[PDB]
Amino acid sequence: IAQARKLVEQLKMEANIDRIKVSKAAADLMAYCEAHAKEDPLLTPVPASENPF
Amino acid sequence: PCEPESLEINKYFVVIIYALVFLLSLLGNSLVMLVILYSRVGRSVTDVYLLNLALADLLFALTLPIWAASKVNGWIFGTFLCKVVSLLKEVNFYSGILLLACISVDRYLAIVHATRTLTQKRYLVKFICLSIWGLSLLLALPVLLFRRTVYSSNVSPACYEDMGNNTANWRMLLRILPQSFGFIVPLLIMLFCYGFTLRTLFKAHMGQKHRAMRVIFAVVLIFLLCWLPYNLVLLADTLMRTQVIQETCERRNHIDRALDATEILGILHSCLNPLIYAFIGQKFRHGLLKILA
Amino acid sequence: TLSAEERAALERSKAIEKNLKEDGISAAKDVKLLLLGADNSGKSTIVKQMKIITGIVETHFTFKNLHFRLFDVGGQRSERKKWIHCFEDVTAIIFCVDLSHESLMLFDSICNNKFFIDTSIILFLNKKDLFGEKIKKSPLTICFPEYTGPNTYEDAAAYIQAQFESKNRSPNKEIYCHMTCATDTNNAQVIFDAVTDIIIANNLRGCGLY
Amino acid sequence: DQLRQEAEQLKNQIRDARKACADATLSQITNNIDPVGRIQMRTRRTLRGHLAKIYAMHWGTDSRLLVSASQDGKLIIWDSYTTNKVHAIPLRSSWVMTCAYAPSGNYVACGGLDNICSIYNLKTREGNVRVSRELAGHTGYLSCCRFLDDNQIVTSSGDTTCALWDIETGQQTTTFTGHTGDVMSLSLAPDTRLFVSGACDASAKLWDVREGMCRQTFTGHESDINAICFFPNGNAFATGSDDATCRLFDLRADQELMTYSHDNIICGITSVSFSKSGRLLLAGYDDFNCNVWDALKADRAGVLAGHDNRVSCLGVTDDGMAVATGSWDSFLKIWN
Amino acid sequence: DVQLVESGGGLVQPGGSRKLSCSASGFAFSSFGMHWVRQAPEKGLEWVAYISSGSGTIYYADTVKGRFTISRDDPKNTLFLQMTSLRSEDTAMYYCVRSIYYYGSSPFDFWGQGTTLTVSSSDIVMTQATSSVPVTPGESVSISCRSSKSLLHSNGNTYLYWFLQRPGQSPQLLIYRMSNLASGVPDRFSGSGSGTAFTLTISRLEAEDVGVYYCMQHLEYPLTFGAGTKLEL
Repeated sequence: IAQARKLVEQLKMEANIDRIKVSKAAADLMAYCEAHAKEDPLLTPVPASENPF
Repeated sequence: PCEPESLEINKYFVVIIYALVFLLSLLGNSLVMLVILYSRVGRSVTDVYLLNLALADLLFALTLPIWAASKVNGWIFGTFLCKVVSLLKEVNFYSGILLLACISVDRYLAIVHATRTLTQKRYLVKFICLSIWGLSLLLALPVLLFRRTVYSSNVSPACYEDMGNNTANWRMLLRILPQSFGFIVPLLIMLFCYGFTLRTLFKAHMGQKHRAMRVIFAVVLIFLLCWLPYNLVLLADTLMRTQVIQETCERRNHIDRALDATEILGILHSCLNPLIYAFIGQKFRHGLLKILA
Repeated sequence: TLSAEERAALERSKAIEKNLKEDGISAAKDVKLLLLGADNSGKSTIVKQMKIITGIVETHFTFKNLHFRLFDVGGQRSERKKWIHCFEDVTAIIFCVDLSHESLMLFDSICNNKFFIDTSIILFLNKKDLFGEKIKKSPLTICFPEYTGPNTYEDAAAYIQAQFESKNRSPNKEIYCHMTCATDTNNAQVIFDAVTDIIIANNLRGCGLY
Repeated sequence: DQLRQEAEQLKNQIRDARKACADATLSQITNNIDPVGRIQMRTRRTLRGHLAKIYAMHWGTDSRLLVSASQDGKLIIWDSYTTNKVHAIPLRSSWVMTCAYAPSGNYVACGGLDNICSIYNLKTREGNVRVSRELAGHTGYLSCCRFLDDNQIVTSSGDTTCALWDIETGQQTTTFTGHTGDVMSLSLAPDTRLFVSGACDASAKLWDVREGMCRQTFTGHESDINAICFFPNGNAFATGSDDATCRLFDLRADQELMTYSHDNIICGITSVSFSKSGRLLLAGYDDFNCNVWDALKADRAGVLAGHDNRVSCLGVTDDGMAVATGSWDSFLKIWN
Repeated sequence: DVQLVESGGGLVQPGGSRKLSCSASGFAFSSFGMHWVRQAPEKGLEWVAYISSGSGTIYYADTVKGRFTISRDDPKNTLFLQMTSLRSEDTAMYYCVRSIYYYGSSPFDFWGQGTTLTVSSSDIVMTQATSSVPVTPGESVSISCRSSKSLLHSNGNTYLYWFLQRPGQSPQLLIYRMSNLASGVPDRFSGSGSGTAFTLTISRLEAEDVGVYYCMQHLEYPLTFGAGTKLEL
C-alpha cells in the first residue's frame, strides 16, 4: 500500500509535459541533419590527403 | 638374351585408372580447399595441415596425366619436361608423406599430452610446413639435377637417370633416400604416435572413444595398404640388382609388371586423403553444408 | 618512427606487447570451472583445500601441477541472462545437489542454455549419509510421486541420478557423476579426472577424429 | 485499489495525448530526400593484443587515444593512429563489462561484475597508473560508466538503479530509481545535464542529473534494451534491444519516430552509435557484423562485417573521422 | 616524493677511471629512460649519454663516444656511468634526468641535484642571440633561439624544449614541444615558433624567475643545447 503511492505521483509528473507535434520535431531533426552535413567524414568520403587513418 | 615384354591391355588399364584417379583427386582436394578457405571462422591448426595436404595432392594429380601419357608412349616430351614433372612429383610425394607424419605428431601431442603445457608447442604449423616443403625440395633436388631422356634400340625412351656409365649402382644408392625419408621414418613416427594415442584413448571414459580408435586404425591401415607394396617391390628390385636373389628373365618381367601395379595402387593416397582426413569429421561436413547455401 | 621520441614510444609498445604475451602464456595453465546449485547444498565445501584468495567468489586450489579456479556465482541475485555469457569459456560446470525440484529446475535451465550447449557438467550428489538416514524415516514419494521402485538407498539414488541425467537432451555433452559425503577428501581427484576427460574430448573434436 | 485505477486512467490519458500529438510519421515527412546511396567502409587499422573477449571501448576526446577492457584483466590504452599501446593497466577482477574515458584524458574508469567502479589516474608523478578511487555501494553488476567531469561520474547497475558519484568524497551523491529491471546502458547528453538509461523492462527513461527526477519515460520495445546513444544535437536518442530492432525516440515529442527493423535480422542489437551529422545510425548485432542505418529513411546504407564473433561495442570519434568496433574475438577494427 | 640523488664526484687525476651512481627513489624506475647531462663551469649544458627503458637502446655523444659506459640496475633502482679515460675537458657538474616517452608525455621533467667532478691539469646547431638581458619586474621578456634544420617533423610535432636554471639550482622544464606547459610551472609562460625561429615570452615576470634559459632540440641525437640566455635584475 506504501509502494504504489510514488508510482502515481511519477505518473502525474510525466503526464504534464509541454508536448510538441511530431511534424515540427521531425522537421527540426531534418534541419539539423542537413545543416551539419558538410562536416561528416562518414556520410561523404574524405579526400585521401585529409584522412589520418 | 631376355626380351622385355608388354601388353596393350596393361597400358589401357593403366591410363584409365590414371584418368579416374586424376579426376577423383582433383574434385576431392578442390572441395577441401574450398571449404577451408571460404570462411575464416576458427582457423585451427588441423585446417592448416589439411589445406597443405590437399594442395600437395592437388599438384600431384596435376602432374599425373603427363605420367599417364608417358606410360602410353614413353617420354617423348623432352628433357626439360622430364626434369620439371619428375621434380614436382617427387617433391609432392615427399611433402605428402611428411605431412602425414606431422599430422600424426600433432594428434599425439594433442590427445596424450593434453593436460600438460606441452600442448602450447603446436602453434608453429606455418614454420613446420615451410620446413617440410623445403626439406622435400632438397631431397628431390637430385631428381631435377640428374634426370634426362635416355635412348635405347630395344627400349622405348623414358624420363630416366643419367650420371655415368655405372648409373645402375648409383640408382641403387639414390633409392636409399625415398625408402628411408619416405617410408621408414614416417611409418615409425605414425606407429609411435598413434600407438600412444590409442593407449591414452583406451584408458578414458568418454562416450565417443570407439569412433576415435576406428578412425585412427583406418588411417593407419590405409597408409599401410597404399604404400607398403611399392616399397616391398622396390626392395626386391634392389635385391635383384645386387644379385642377392637369383635373377631370371621371368623374374625381371614379374617385378617390372608388379612395380607398375604397386605404383598405381600407391597413387591412391591423393584420392583417399580427403575422405579419410577432412570429410570424416562433422566439422567439415557442416562447413560444406553451410557453403552449399 | 622517424623521430627519436616515436622510436622510444615504439620500443615501449613492444615491451608492453612482450609483457602481455608473457602474461597470456602464464594464464593458460589454469583451468576455469563454474560452481552452481541450490543454496545449502555444499556448493562452497567441496574440497577442504579451499584457499579462497558480495559479488563473485573465486577459489583457486591446485592439484597435479594444474590450477583449478572455481567461480561461485552465488550472491549475485540478478538475471542470469545478462552475465552468464561471461563464463562461456569455462572448462566444465560443477553442479552440487543435496539429497537431504528447485535443483532440477536450475539444472534444466543451465543444461539447455544456448551458451553451454557444448560444456560438460560434473554432477556432485552430496550428503549420502543424510539421505540414507532420511529415506528410512520418510519414503522418496513426497517430492517424487511418480516413483515405483524399491525404497532402498541404491535404487533411490539411481532414480534421482536418472532424473538428473534425463534433462541433458543434447549431443556433444557428457555428465560425470559422483556421490560425496561430508567426510570425503578425494573430490580433487574426481574433478581432475573429469576435467582431463573433458579436455581429451575437446581435443578429439578439434583434431577431427570425431 | 483506487490507486491502481488512478494509475490506469493516468496511463490512458498519457497515451491519448501522445497519440493526439502524432500527425505524420518521420518516414512520410522526409520522403523527398535523396538517399545517401551505398556507404562502403574499409578497415584501416586492426588493433591486436587482447587475449580474450572485449566488452567495452571508449574514444578519447582528441579522437586519437582509445581504451578497452577484456576478460584477461587488462585495460589497454591504444594510439589509434600508429597502433601503439600507450598504457596497460591490470584490473583486480577479470570480469569487467564497461570502460569509460574521461573527457579531459586524465582519468579512465573501468568497472564490472565485481560490483565497484574502479577509477584510474593516468597523469601521475610516479610514472605509473594508480587506482585513485574505488566506488562501492551497488548490489549488482555495473554497466556503462560515464564521466561528467574529472570528479563526477554516472554509473548504471543491475540493481534497477543509476547513481551519480563524487570521486573526491567517494560517496553516492544522488541515486536515480524507477526502473523495474536491470539497467544495461546509458548515454550522457551533449548539454551534460540530462541522460537516458535503457533497462531490461523494455523501457528507457530520461533522467535529470541535477534534481534526480525521471522527467520522461519511453516504451515500445518488445525485449530488454541493450544500448543507447544520443542524437548529436541532444534532442533524440536511439535504442537497441534483443528484439532485433532499433528505434528513434524524440524528447520533445515523447514518441518513437521510426523503426530500424529488417526482415533478415534475427539477433538483437548489442551497441548503438550515431554519426557526427546524425545521419548514419550504426548498430552492432550478434551475427558478427554491423549494419549502417540511414537514420532518416530506415534503409541499410552498407554493411561493415569483417568480424569473426559478436560485436560487443561501437565507437565513433568526436570529429567523426572513424568508427571502431570491438568484438569477442579479441580484435578491434577501425573503419573509415 | 620524486628524488634523484647522485654521488661519486671529486678530484681525479687525468687517465683515471671514475664511476657515478644515480640513485632514484619515488617513481617507477624501470619505466623511465634516463639521461646524463653535464654542465661545464660557467659554460652551459651539454648532453652526454642516454639509456632507454630496459637497457634496450643506448646512445652516446660524439665527444665521448667509445670512452664512457652507462649501465642500468633496474631491481636496485640505480643508474651508473663508467668512464675509462678522463681529460681536462671532462670536468663539469653532472646531472641525472629522467625521460618517459609515449603519446603526450613530458620527457625532461625532473633533473638531479648535480654532482661536481674535477680533473686536475652534421649535428643540429642551436644559437641564442643574446647572453644577458636586464629587466625590471612586471615587464614582459622575449627570449628567442634559432635552429639549423627545421625541427617541425612530418607528424606536426616540433621537438623544442625550454629549460630554466635558477642560480645554484638544477634546471627545470617549462615547455616541451611548442607551448605545452610543464606540470606545476606558472601559467604566465608561453612559447611559440615556426620551423626554425622560436620565441619564449614571460608575462608579468617575478623576482623568482631570474636565471639562465636553455633551449634544446630532441629531433635527432645527439641532443644539443643553446648557448644560454641569462636574465638580469
